[PDB]
Amino acid sequence: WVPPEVFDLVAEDKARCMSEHGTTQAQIDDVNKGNLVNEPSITCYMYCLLEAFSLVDDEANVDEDIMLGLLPDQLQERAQSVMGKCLPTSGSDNCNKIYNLAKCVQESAPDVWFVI
Ligand SMILES: CCCCNS(=O)(=O)c1ccccc1
Ligand code: NA
Repeated sequence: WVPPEVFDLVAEDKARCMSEHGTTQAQIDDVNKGNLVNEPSITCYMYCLLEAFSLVDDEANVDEDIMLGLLPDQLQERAQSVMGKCLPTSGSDNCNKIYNLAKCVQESAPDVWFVI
């Protein structure tokens, strides 16, 4: 659902976050297919990108309002519902916190969790 202009807003942060964490595009594609394991190279990537867009703070607490605001009108009710179930985050560290949220959201609504 991401609009095509988001993709250059994000390009520099994407390149940075992939390089910092050893993330591959293949791993990003996998998350988008609904497959996600608790591997730091992908989970720290997701944390990295959320932070980049100011959607999480230094302990992976989620700014849900800022998050919903980046979603299409048609997705927001469902997204707000799932965030109701899946927040607040919890986990062993910032990456694991986002792993657990990604899993939660994917289990429960699997049109909401896209990873750029
Ligand atoms: C739902 C977020 C999961 C990780 N997504 S994202 O950060 O790549 C992103 C997606 C859409 C808008 C902004 C950031
Ligand atoms: Na890894």
